[PDB]
Amino acid sequence: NATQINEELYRLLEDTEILNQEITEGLLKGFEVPDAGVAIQLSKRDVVYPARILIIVLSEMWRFGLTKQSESFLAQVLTTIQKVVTQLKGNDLIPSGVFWLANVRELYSFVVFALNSILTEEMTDEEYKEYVSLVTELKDDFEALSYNIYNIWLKKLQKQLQKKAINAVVISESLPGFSEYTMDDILTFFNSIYWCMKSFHIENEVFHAVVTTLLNYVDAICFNELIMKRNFLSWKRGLQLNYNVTRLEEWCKTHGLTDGTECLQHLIQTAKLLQVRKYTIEDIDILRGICYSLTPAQLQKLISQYQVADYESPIPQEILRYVADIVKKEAALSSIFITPETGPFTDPFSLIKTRKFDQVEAYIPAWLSLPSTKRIVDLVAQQV
Ligand SMILES: [Cl-]
Repeated sequence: NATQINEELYRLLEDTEILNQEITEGLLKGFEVPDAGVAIQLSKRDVVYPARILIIVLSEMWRFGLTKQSESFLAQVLTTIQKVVTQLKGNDLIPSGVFWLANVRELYSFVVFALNSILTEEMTDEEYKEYVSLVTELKDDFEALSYNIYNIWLKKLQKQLQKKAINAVVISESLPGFSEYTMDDILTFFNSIYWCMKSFHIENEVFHAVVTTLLNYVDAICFNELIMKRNFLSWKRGLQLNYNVTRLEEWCKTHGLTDGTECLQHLIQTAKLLQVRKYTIEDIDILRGICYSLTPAQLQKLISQYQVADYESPIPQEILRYVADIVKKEAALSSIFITPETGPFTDPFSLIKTRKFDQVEAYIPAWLSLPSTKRIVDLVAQQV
């Protein structure tokens, strides 16, 4: 009976005390991410199950005109999701962050869809006014949420790289003995971003933005460490740096990026500088063309700090003064560090068309224990 289903639905939805607690503590804070990787085939419903559940609840509240209940519910949802992303850390950081990006994108896409449906197809006409106004604000709130959690997450990713990439790129020996975190750890990290985004059906533009931002970041912070080191830069260190950096560049090539080489140019060009001949004037003129991303002052620091090995010819004084003169020259034509980009960053989701919404069957997973929420979804499902 439609009326009995409607009455029961109505009482479930007006009882926001019980419902908000279920949603915020059980569904949102209690989220479980599905597995990601090469042999994994996830349906979209396994990835965005929290968003789809929220969408069912939300729309039922609107259908019954529980506009005040929806506002209460939504404020809790917005706060909780942002809070959840703020608390992400450790091994879970990449999959949980991508998970929440997917879900907030699904929510935002729904609201965009609902707003267009309201304006196009659709009890006081002044209540309708307040309604359009509510959904419009909700669209802005989810846009802000997406931006916020994208930036919160991306900053946490940068810090994990500040922690690992410097040791892996600059310090760890690709050739042990030649001269904690290794390039393998760095590759694992970027692979995890790749496979979580792939498996969780994330739009490729977003993958491009995230990884380009992080590669530029690795480039800046590792370069800055390298250029301060005064008893370290040498041919051997250059060969090892080459092997570390090339591995990251080759990963970029097989994982959809064509601009990875451009993001790593300061590291790549430093490795070259550390390896090529630095003995004649022409050597230096050639080196300048190879190192087109390095300033003369940077060339000078790197060259003047270069450490010759036993049986290796010293860099001649003639060449050191040539370089110093190129620096004093270009100075007379009016930092050595690269400023790391720390944001905030444009939300790459905001640049692409939203998910066109096809109405999907009411579904709520099995490990969940959400009595009211599950009854709502079951009752909605019965009306179909
Ligand atoms: Cl992973």
